Amino acid sequence: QVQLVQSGAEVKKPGESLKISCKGSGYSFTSHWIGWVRQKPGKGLEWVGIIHPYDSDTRYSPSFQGLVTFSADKSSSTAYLQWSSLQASDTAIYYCARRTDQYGSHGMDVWGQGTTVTVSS
Amino acid sequence: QSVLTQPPSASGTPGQRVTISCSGGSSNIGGNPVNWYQQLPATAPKLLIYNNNQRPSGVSDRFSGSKSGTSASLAISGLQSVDEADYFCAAWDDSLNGVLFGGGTKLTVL
Amino acid sequence: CPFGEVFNATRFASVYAWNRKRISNCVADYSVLYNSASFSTFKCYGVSPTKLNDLCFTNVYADSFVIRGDEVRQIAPGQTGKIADYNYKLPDDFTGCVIAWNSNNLDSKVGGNYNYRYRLFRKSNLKPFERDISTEIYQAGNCYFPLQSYGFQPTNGVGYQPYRVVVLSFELLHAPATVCGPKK
Repeated sequence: QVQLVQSGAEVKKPGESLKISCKGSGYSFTSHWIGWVRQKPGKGLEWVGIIHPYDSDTRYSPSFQGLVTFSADKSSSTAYLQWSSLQASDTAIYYCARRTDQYGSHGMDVWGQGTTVTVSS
Repeated sequence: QSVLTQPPSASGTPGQRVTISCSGGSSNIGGNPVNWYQQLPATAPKLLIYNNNQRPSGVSDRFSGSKSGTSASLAISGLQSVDEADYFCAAWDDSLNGVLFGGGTKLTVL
Repeated sequence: CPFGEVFNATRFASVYAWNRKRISNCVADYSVLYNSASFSTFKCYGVSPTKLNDLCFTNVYADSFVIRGDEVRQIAPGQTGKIADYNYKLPDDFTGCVIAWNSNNLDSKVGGNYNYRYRLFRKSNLKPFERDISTEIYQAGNCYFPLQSYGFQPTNGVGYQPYRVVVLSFELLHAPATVCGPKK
């Protein structure tokens, strides 16, 4: 079953580092662009970036260049989203996205199931 | 959020056909083909329509789309209680180099 | 009007990364451009080439990029070729013009120029105005890069030489036109 698997509910502290993970399984991993999708609760659907896992080829939003750190490895079959600094605006349910590049269209047919990163106070 | 105008609220009896209209700049809908999405509440989103009429695996034949240049229409015939979900006119575009997203279309039954 | 500013920007985008641009609030001074005897291919569609200056439109997008010198023959609305199925499918409702010319003598160097690329392997045919930058491994079974380096040379002929091309595209929608007013 083709699935981009994000981990369980995530809690850390702001300012520090966190490399959230997204396993790619059930499909040929580096043959589709993997899109990291944001959802702060109570908003229209937000976007961070999309990355090809071959050499970390980057098509990202020009208003967050350098803030959000991406990686995606083929041998680990995992897209990794990192922030060297966490804040209160990071607290959101994040999704992955597998583009249906099979001799078809683009759109993102397989998604990440959703994982909320939080800080508790 | 991007410039993709979408009705945030729709309604109707079970068995109706809703029409979600979407428009914007020509680099958004006129250039790249409009895709359509659906997210159930507190779940993951899901692709409905790509290349202006084509569906991925796992969605029914009620979901149909059309593109008229920069304008677009999602047609969902025969509503039921599965329509408690927000819908997105959204596509991978090179306007600001992103999979630009829409404003939701959440429906309830009354 | 950022017209030649687009054209004489010293580097271009590729044929698969074809860069359209928003043009509005301008004069229709196309006449000095096709009185400038420097361009080669002058093929306009929907509106006559001298009539582009007179009649005005909305939704101006100029698609400026580099293609081969013999493959301007493959540039036509609805012509199905190597440029149409993989690089970019041209529209049949295209109202506008396409203009190309050679500038290989500065594009060429002594060694093989490996900076731009071209889509020689794409998965299926495009729609009008499709930009797919999905540079993934090609399942053809036998698994090569979807792009390739343009093997060009000054010893290559003019048909095998790079041309700078521009595709002015117009779409008439419900808005006033913002291009005509010059030569009044």
